[PDB]
Amino acid sequence: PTINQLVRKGREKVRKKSKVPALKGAPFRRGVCTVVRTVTPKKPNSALRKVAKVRLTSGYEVTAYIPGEGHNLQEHSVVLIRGGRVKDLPGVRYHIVRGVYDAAGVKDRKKSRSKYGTKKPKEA
Amino acid sequence: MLTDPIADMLTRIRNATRVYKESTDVPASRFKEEILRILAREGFIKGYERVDVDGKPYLRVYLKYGPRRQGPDPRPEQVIHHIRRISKPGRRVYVGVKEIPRVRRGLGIAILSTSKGVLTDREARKLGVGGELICEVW
RNA sequence: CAGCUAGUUGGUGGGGUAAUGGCCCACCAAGGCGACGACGGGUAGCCGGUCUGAGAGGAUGGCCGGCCACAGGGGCACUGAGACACGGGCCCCACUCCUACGGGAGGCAGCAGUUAGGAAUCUUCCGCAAUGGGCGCAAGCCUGACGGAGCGACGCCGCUUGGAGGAAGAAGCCCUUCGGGGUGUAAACUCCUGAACCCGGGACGAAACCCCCGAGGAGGGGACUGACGGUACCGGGGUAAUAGCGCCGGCCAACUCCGUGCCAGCAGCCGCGGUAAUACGGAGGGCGCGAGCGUUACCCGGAUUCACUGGGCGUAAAGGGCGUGUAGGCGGCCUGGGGCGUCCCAUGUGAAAGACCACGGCUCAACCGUGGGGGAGCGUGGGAUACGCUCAGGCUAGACGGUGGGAGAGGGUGGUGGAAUUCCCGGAGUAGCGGUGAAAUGCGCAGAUACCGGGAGGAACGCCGAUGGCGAAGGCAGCCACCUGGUCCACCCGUGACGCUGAGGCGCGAAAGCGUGGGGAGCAAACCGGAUUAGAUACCCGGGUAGUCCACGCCCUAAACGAUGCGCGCUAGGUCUCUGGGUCUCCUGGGGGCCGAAGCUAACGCGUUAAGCGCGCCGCCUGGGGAGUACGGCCGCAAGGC
RNA sequence: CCCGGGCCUUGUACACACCGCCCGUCACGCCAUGGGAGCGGGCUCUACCCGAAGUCGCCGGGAGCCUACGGGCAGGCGCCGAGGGUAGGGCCCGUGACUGGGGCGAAGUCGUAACAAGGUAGCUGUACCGGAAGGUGCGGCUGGA
RNA sequence: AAAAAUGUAAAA
RNA sequence: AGGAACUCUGCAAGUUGGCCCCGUAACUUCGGGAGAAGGGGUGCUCCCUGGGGUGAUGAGCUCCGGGGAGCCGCAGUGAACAGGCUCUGGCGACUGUUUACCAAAAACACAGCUCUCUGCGAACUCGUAAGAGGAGGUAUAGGGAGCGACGCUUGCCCGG
Ligand SMILES: [Mg+2]
Ligand SMILES: [Mg+2]
Ligand SMILES: [Mg+2]
Ligand SMILES: [Mg+2]
Ligand SMILES: [Mg+2]
Ligand SMILES: [Mg+2]
Ligand SMILES: [Mg+2]
Ligand SMILES: [Mg+2]
Ligand SMILES: [Mg+2]
Ligand SMILES: [Mg+2]
Ligand SMILES: [Mg+2]
Ligand SMILES: [Mg+2]
Ligand SMILES: [Mg+2]
Ligand SMILES: [Mg+2]
Ligand SMILES: [Mg+2]
Ligand SMILES: [Mg+2]
Ligand SMILES: [Mg+2]
Ligand SMILES: [Mg+2]
Ligand SMILES: [Mg+2]
Ligand SMILES: [Mg+2]
Ligand SMILES: [Mg+2]
Ligand SMILES: [Mg+2]
Ligand SMILES: [Mg+2]
Ligand SMILES: [Mg+2]
Ligand SMILES: [Mg+2]
Ligand SMILES: [Mg+2]
Ligand SMILES: [Mg+2]
Ligand SMILES: [Mg+2]
Ligand SMILES: [Mg+2]
Ligand SMILES: [Mg+2]
Ligand SMILES: [Mg+2]
Ligand SMILES: [Mg+2]
Ligand SMILES: [Mg+2]
Ligand SMILES: [Mg+2]
Ligand SMILES: [Mg+2]
Ligand SMILES: [Mg+2]
Ligand SMILES: [Mg+2]
Ligand SMILES: [Mg+2]
Ligand SMILES: [Mg+2]
Ligand SMILES: [Mg+2]
Ligand SMILES: [Mg+2]
Ligand SMILES: [Mg+2]
Ligand SMILES: [Mg+2]
Ligand SMILES: [Mg+2]
Ligand SMILES: [Mg+2]
Ligand SMILES: [Mg+2]
Ligand SMILES: [Mg+2]
Ligand SMILES: [Mg+2]
Ligand SMILES: [Mg+2]
Ligand SMILES: [Mg+2]
Ligand SMILES: [Mg+2]
Ligand SMILES: [Mg+2]
Ligand SMILES: [Mg+2]
Ligand SMILES: [Mg+2]
Ligand SMILES: [Mg+2]
Ligand SMILES: [Mg+2]
Ligand SMILES: [Mg+2]
Ligand SMILES: [Mg+2]
Ligand SMILES: [Mg+2]
Ligand SMILES: [Mg+2]
Ligand SMILES: [Mg+2]
Ligand SMILES: [Mg+2]
Ligand SMILES: [Mg+2]
Ligand SMILES: [Mg+2]
Ligand SMILES: [Mg+2]
Ligand SMILES: [Mg+2]
Ligand SMILES: [Mg+2]
Ligand SMILES: [Mg+2]
Ligand SMILES: [Mg+2]
Ligand SMILES: [Mg+2]
Ligand SMILES: [Mg+2]
Ligand SMILES: [Mg+2]
Ligand SMILES: [Mg+2]
Ligand SMILES: [Mg+2]
Ligand SMILES: [Mg+2]
Ligand SMILES: [Mg+2]
Ligand SMILES: [Mg+2]
Ligand SMILES: [Mg+2]
Ligand SMILES: [Mg+2]
Ligand SMILES: [Mg+2]
Ligand SMILES: [Mg+2]
Ligand SMILES: [Mg+2]
Ligand SMILES: [Mg+2]
Ligand SMILES: [Mg+2]
Ligand SMILES: [Mg+2]
Ligand SMILES: [Mg+2]
Ligand SMILES: [Mg+2]
Ligand SMILES: [Mg+2]
Ligand SMILES: [Mg+2]
Ligand SMILES: [Mg+2]
Ligand SMILES: [Mg+2]
Ligand SMILES: [Mg+2]
Ligand SMILES: [Mg+2]
Ligand SMILES: [Mg+2]
Ligand SMILES: [Mg+2]
Ligand SMILES: [Mg+2]
Ligand SMILES: [Mg+2]
Ligand SMILES: [Mg+2]
Ligand SMILES: [Mg+2]
Ligand SMILES: [Mg+2]
Ligand SMILES: [Mg+2]
Ligand SMILES: [Mg+2]
Ligand SMILES: [Mg+2]
Ligand SMILES: [Mg+2]
Ligand SMILES: [Mg+2]
Ligand SMILES: [Mg+2]
Ligand SMILES: [Mg+2]
Ligand SMILES: [Mg+2]
Ligand SMILES: [Mg+2]
Ligand SMILES: [Mg+2]
Ligand SMILES: [Mg+2]
Ligand SMILES: [Mg+2]
Ligand SMILES: [Mg+2]
Ligand SMILES: [Mg+2]
Ligand SMILES: [Mg+2]
Ligand SMILES: [Mg+2]
Ligand SMILES: [Mg+2]
Ligand SMILES: [Mg+2]
Ligand SMILES: [Mg+2]
Ligand SMILES: [Mg+2]
Ligand SMILES: [Mg+2]
Ligand SMILES: [Mg+2]
Ligand SMILES: [Mg+2]
Ligand SMILES: [Mg+2]
Ligand SMILES: [Mg+2]
Ligand SMILES: [Mg+2]
Ligand SMILES: [Mg+2]
Ligand SMILES: [Mg+2]
Ligand SMILES: [Mg+2]
Ligand SMILES: [Mg+2]
Ligand SMILES: [Mg+2]
Ligand SMILES: [Mg+2]
Ligand SMILES: [Mg+2]
Ligand SMILES: [Mg+2]
Ligand SMILES: [Mg+2]
Ligand SMILES: [Mg+2]
Ligand SMILES: [Mg+2]
Ligand SMILES: [Mg+2]
Ligand SMILES: [Mg+2]
Ligand SMILES: [Mg+2]
Ligand SMILES: [Mg+2]
Ligand SMILES: [Mg+2]
Ligand SMILES: [Mg+2]
Ligand SMILES: [Mg+2]
Ligand SMILES: [Mg+2]
Ligand SMILES: [Mg+2]
Ligand SMILES: [Mg+2]
Ligand SMILES: [Mg+2]
Ligand SMILES: [Mg+2]
Ligand SMILES: [Mg+2]
Ligand SMILES: [Mg+2]
Ligand SMILES: [Mg+2]
Ligand SMILES: [Mg+2]
Ligand SMILES: [Mg+2]
Ligand SMILES: [Mg+2]
Ligand SMILES: [Mg+2]
Ligand SMILES: [Mg+2]
Ligand SMILES: [Mg+2]
Ligand SMILES: [Mg+2]
Ligand SMILES: [Mg+2]
Ligand SMILES: [Mg+2]
Ligand SMILES: [Mg+2]
Ligand SMILES: [Mg+2]
Ligand SMILES: [Mg+2]
Ligand SMILES: [Mg+2]
Ligand SMILES: [Mg+2]
Ligand SMILES: [Mg+2]
Ligand SMILES: [Mg+2]
Ligand SMILES: [Mg+2]
Ligand SMILES: [Mg+2]
Ligand SMILES: [Mg+2]
Ligand SMILES: [Mg+2]
Ligand SMILES: [Mg+2]
Ligand SMILES: [Mg+2]
Ligand SMILES: [Mg+2]
Ligand SMILES: [Mg+2]
Ligand SMILES: [Mg+2]
Ligand SMILES: [Mg+2]
Ligand SMILES: [Mg+2]
Ligand SMILES: [Mg+2]
Ligand SMILES: [Mg+2]
Ligand SMILES: [Mg+2]
Ligand SMILES: [Mg+2]
Ligand SMILES: [Mg+2]
Ligand SMILES: [Mg+2]
Ligand SMILES: [Mg+2]
Ligand SMILES: [Mg+2]
Ligand SMILES: [Mg+2]
Ligand SMILES: [Mg+2]
Ligand SMILES: [Mg+2]
Ligand SMILES: [Mg+2]
Ligand SMILES: [Mg+2]
Ligand SMILES: [Mg+2]
Ligand SMILES: [Mg+2]
Ligand SMILES: [Mg+2]
Ligand SMILES: [Mg+2]
Ligand SMILES: [Mg+2]
Ligand SMILES: [Mg+2]
Ligand SMILES: [Mg+2]
Ligand SMILES: [Mg+2]
Ligand SMILES: [Mg+2]
Ligand SMILES: [Mg+2]
Ligand SMILES: [Mg+2]
Ligand SMILES: [Mg+2]
Ligand SMILES: [Mg+2]
Repeated sequence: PTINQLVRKGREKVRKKSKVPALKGAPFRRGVCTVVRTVTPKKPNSALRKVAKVRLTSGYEVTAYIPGEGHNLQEHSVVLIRGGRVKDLPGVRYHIVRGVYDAAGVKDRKKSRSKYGTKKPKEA
Repeated sequence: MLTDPIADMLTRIRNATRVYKESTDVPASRFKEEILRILAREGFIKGYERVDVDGKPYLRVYLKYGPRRQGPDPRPEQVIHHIRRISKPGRRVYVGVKEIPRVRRGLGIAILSTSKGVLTDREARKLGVGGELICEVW
């Protein structure tokens, strides 16, 4: 543009919205797992993904993905939301924390125990 | 009606030099003289003098160039590598004494209009004054 | 969010306060504010500072420091130098508790501590010993301010889990061309040190108020007190003494084996997995980092992806459809005063904490003390005048005007000419015409087609006519006249910077469409029929309405296309065309088209008719889809448009 | 001319490359969203009615107390006044039978409109019409020859 | 100036 | 005391009622919706005061009004005259007309739309006729038919 154009109009501020509606951007939100079902993946994949809708205590209701090999969440489990979408499942924009509350960790796991919530074992 | 005589003037030089002309004219003016005055003081023009274009006081700016070049496309060197205006009639650029720019680490010059005359990028600094940054040359 | 305002704006007089003031009252006058964004809505305490960043900028205001505001919600005034008063008071509201039912108590957004909520945030500690505060002649009293401890890898910093040696190289584990390779000096083991732990000693922080001579002062000499603490620190005695997390396809540093078989599962981006995966899981090994590693979240960065620095708009997102002009923005050559912008000096200022540099303190650091530096901006005084600005005088190069000529499908009105189509009348004449790729529907023995004469009506204008001209765009063609805009060249005659651009606004704006009235030849959505086709709401054929035309009014869109906004300046030229000037195998001004110097460009391609070099102004773009939709607002009869 | 092949040229939205690609209705599932008889909820504006405490103003009289008799205090009325109440508008949020279109999907159905004269050049404003893409009309643009 | 429709879904 | 529980139906009755001022939505053909709604005032006494008519420019007379102080009752248009309101659907646009004497409507009439006849000695109507109306009008006129303001719009079928 010109100088006057800037003097009047001005550069429009960027401003970007969040990829995750988790309230106060709180690290993790707590909720009670309502539905615990397995949905089929999207375009390039097919491997029945263990997902679970969780009616937050913050009044919300979203779907979260359970990592690891299996789990133990029923119709009334409590759990935390990690926050992190899955490009293979339409709508799932929240991971589900492991080892926290009713949500147990992963059995047998060795490497990367951190993410999959598994207190280090003992070989001896 | 034009706007900044200097703007189009510096352009006369630019377009001319690009095609390697002997010299070019431009409506006579006080400030333009100062421009060439310094544009010769540091050595970028062979010189200048008021001429006539049908009863119209102009200014013949005699251009300076470099030695002939060997190899593909014998392009004669450009004395005035680059000259562009800074303080536009749109944006009047006023700089302070300890703000005056250093055109290409000294290799260049900043023709500006001080509050006590017209000086180079260094000359203005020496005298210890600031002014409107007309343009730079290198 | 586009208009807002009755104490509203101002005035006179008065009330009230420490004091000015619609702060408040009575009376009077209509003013006050706003696209430089009033009014509304949303959000939020502000700064010093902090975070990031090459800087400019962006983000931010936790701790400490300064100002502000509140003390359950909400109002009030009393006391006082000061309050609308956290630990005061009165009243209403919600809530809690007592109650002899008449009444009464109470406020942690003070330290600590509950409970709720949440992802998540500490002991109901010690002392007035130090510092500061209140009262007091003093002694001394109180002090959850503070000094200090306690819990939490929450952060930054220092340290420990050891050091030297030690096999051509244990054991196990992994790999293997079965030779060997790897873990790996790693360990075992030898030797030295010695955190932890033990014993003894054991602070600074403290001096002063208090006593004495002098004069109850100045000066000088004497005396009391330590929460932390029996802590840190000093000396001696002293045991090898916790290691974890992420990654290993590319980005990105780290490769192999088994298992699995589009399962399980990974995923930040691209992607991997469907029998041999360095990408899922385990292992061996390696890479990084270390009392940490890693995830999620949020901020700056990369992002020159809102571009001042520092973008761009022919086809990639983007020139407004075109014109007129309001604000605003910009400003030709010379001379003069002013000195507003701006430039320089001096000065007040910019407090402390911080950041930076320097020295120093705590064993170092973190932390901290001390000193030095210049700081943007603003206040005052002085100075300069170059360009911007401003008043003033002069010029003619921009723009305008005069005189004189020219070209043109520029526009509007009235009139008018031939050709041809259809129709009707009359003449003559007979079996077919028409139509397609083919054919049919259709038209004709009631006399068609073809041809001849007369008439009626509507619409469009052949040849001239083009690589043409004209206008702002849309757009404009037979012919004559009227009225009328724009444009060009010559004479350099007049004016004397009068200019460029243009948010909003005003006007124009193809075609289709709507409204009242008029006209209707041909053509022609829709619609009817024939044929093709699986189907054929279509391509072709036959018939046919609105519309196409006139008037007046509205609609306002388009591939409105050069897909290229407007204006002034500079930058080879060759070629032909429209038009104008001139003693003219040629020169000069305006317009149209091709090819190309330099140059720009992602390429194509542009290139004096720029997409070149440069200034001024508006318009506009910031991934695709969603969607030119939805809502709101405005316009319209509607369709629909902005 | 049919099938197959070669060199040059033109076009292209095709690139294990015309068995390529590709459009729209309809059908099933999913996600978000617009309108919707309404309902519910917050904030806000105006008019009026009631009106605590309290300052201020008046009275303090047929009534109380105080008094250096001039006055004071109590008390009463009034103004304003928190909030409460009634009626009516503005904005925002949630919700709602049904409905509109949109996005999404290894597979369906119906055609083939688009890219090659895509086998009627295509695109386009507007109009009309049809299961659907789309056809046709009036004009316009080449991004057609 | 050339009557004639259509090929779903797994690797460079 | 309650407040539509009555009943086919708030039928009837009751509520509201006049003026003054405040204030007033959806929607809309911008005219309206409007008296929308909802709400305040209304008497008497004293005092100040603005304007018009007549008339001399004022005295009296007379019309409409402004401000302040106060008095009495349960009640101030103190009696009589004197809308109850709102939301939503159907039909008909609307004012109008009708079954004198059980129906006032959604019926008819209407403006405006369309079709059709009629060229004047008009068509049509009454009359046997003369004649008259039409009309001392002339296709922007007249007769007949249907539809019924306005907006959007009106599809295919001549075989009978
Ligand atoms: Mg399970
Ligand atoms: Mg449990
Ligand atoms: Mg040369
Ligand atoms: Mg010279
Ligand atoms: Mg007042
Ligand atoms: Mg006063
Ligand atoms: Mg006063
Ligand atoms: Mg006070
Ligand atoms: Mg006043
Ligand atoms: Mg007044
Ligand atoms: Mg603003
Ligand atoms: Mg708020
Ligand atoms: Mg706030
Ligand atoms: Mg940067
Ligand atoms: Mg920094
Ligand atoms: Mg805090
Ligand atoms: Mg509280
Ligand atoms: Mg309170
Ligand atoms: Mg309060
Ligand atoms: Mg006090
Ligand atoms: Mg307290
Ligand atoms: Mg207090
Ligand atoms: Mg008891
Ligand atoms: Mg008792
Ligand atoms: Mg109390
Ligand atoms: Mg109390
Ligand atoms: Mg109380
Ligand atoms: Mg308490
Ligand atoms: Mg507390
Ligand atoms: Mg504390
Ligand atoms: Mg606590
Ligand atoms: Mg507790
Ligand atoms: Mg809890
Ligand atoms: Mg005592
Ligand atoms: Mg060693
Ligand atoms: Mg000692
Ligand atoms: Mg001492
Ligand atoms: Mg002493
Ligand atoms: Mg003392
Ligand atoms: Mg003494
Ligand atoms: Mg003494
Ligand atoms: Mg003393
Ligand atoms: Mg000890
Ligand atoms: Mg020791
Ligand atoms: Mg020791
Ligand atoms: Mg030893
Ligand atoms: Mg050892
Ligand atoms: Mg060891
Ligand atoms: Mg040892
Ligand atoms: Mg890593
Ligand atoms: Mg790996
Ligand atoms: Mg791995
Ligand atoms: Mg690598
Ligand atoms: Mg498996
Ligand atoms: Mg992994
Ligand atoms: Mg992908
Ligand atoms: Mg394998
Ligand atoms: Mg494989
Ligand atoms: Mg692996
Ligand atoms: Mg990987
Ligand atoms: Mg991986
Ligand atoms: Mg490992
Ligand atoms: Mg960022
Ligand atoms: Mg940036
Ligand atoms: Mg961007
Ligand atoms: Mg960009
Ligand atoms: Mg971005
Ligand atoms: Mg860009
Ligand atoms: Mg474009
Ligand atoms: Mg244009
Ligand atoms: Mg102006
Ligand atoms: Mg001057
Ligand atoms: Mg002077
Ligand atoms: Mg001077
Ligand atoms: Mg300055
Ligand atoms: Mg200074
Ligand atoms: Mg300063
Ligand atoms: Mg200083
Ligand atoms: Mg500063
Ligand atoms: Mg200082
Ligand atoms: Mg400072
Ligand atoms: Mg230094
Ligand atoms: Mg040092
Ligand atoms: Mg030091
Ligand atoms: Mg140091
Ligand atoms: Mg040191
Ligand atoms: Mg040191
Ligand atoms: Mg310091
Ligand atoms: Mg300092
Ligand atoms: Mg120094
Ligand atoms: Mg300054
Ligand atoms: Mg003339
Ligand atoms: Mg003409
Ligand atoms: Mg004509
Ligand atoms: Mg025959
Ligand atoms: Mg026939
Ligand atoms: Mg026959
Ligand atoms: Mg044209
Ligand atoms: Mg004319
Ligand atoms: Mg003319
Ligand atoms: Mg001439
Ligand atoms: Mg002359
Ligand atoms: Mg002249
Ligand atoms: Mg002249
Ligand atoms: Mg003159
Ligand atoms: Mg203009
Ligand atoms: Mg206007
Ligand atoms: Mg107009
Ligand atoms: Mg038309
Ligand atoms: Mg019409
Ligand atoms: Mg129509
Ligand atoms: Mg016809
Ligand atoms: Mg028919
Ligand atoms: Mg047909
Ligand atoms: Mg036809
Ligand atoms: Mg129609
Ligand atoms: Mg015509
Ligand atoms: Mg138009
Ligand atoms: Mg456009
Ligand atoms: Mg112009
Ligand atoms: Mg010529
Ligand atoms: Mg000339
Ligand atoms: Mg030319
Ligand atoms: Mg070219
Ligand atoms: Mg070149
Ligand atoms: Mg290039
Ligand atoms: Mg090229
Ligand atoms: Mg050229
Ligand atoms: Mg030229
Ligand atoms: Mg040329
Ligand atoms: Mg988008
Ligand atoms: Mg549109
Ligand atoms: Mg709308
Ligand atoms: Mg538009
Ligand atoms: Mg050959
Ligand atoms: Mg050959
Ligand atoms: Mg070849
Ligand atoms: Mg592709
Ligand atoms: Mg195909
Ligand atoms: Mg393919
Ligand atoms: Mg909704
Ligand atoms: Mg509601
Ligand atoms: Mg509010
Ligand atoms: Mg008493
Ligand atoms: Mg009161
Ligand atoms: Mg009151
Ligand atoms: Mg009140
Ligand atoms: Mg109130
Ligand atoms: Mg209300
Ligand atoms: Mg309301
Ligand atoms: Mg709603
Ligand atoms: Mg729906
Ligand atoms: Mg329906
Ligand atoms: Mg679509
Ligand atoms: Mg599908
Ligand atoms: Mg199927
Ligand atoms: Mg499909
Ligand atoms: Mg087509
Ligand atoms: Mg084509
Ligand atoms: Mg094409
Ligand atoms: Mg079309
Ligand atoms: Mg055109
Ligand atoms: Mg060709
Ligand atoms: Mg042909
Ligand atoms: Mg099919
Ligand atoms: Mg395929
Ligand atoms: Mg009763
Ligand atoms: Mg009822
Ligand atoms: Mg009934
Ligand atoms: Mg009665
Ligand atoms: Mg009344
Ligand atoms: Mg009455
Ligand atoms: Mg009323
Ligand atoms: Mg009503
Ligand atoms: Mg009323
Ligand atoms: Mg009333
Ligand atoms: Mg009279
Ligand atoms: Mg009289
Ligand atoms: Mg009364
Ligand atoms: Mg209905
Ligand atoms: Mg009716
Ligand atoms: Mg009626
Ligand atoms: Mg009607
Ligand atoms: Mg009707
Ligand atoms: Mg009658
Ligand atoms: Mg009658
Ligand atoms: Mg009657
Ligand atoms: Mg009757
Ligand atoms: Mg009756
Ligand atoms: Mg009636
Ligand atoms: Mg009737
Ligand atoms: Mg009727
Ligand atoms: Mg009608
Ligand atoms: Mg008869
Ligand atoms: Mg007659
Ligand atoms: Mg007659
Ligand atoms: Mg007559
Ligand atoms: Mg008629
Ligand atoms: Mg009817
Ligand atoms: Mg009807
Ligand atoms: Mg119709
Ligand atoms: Mg019909
Ligand atoms: Mg039909
Ligand atoms: Mg018939
Ligand atoms: Mg027939």
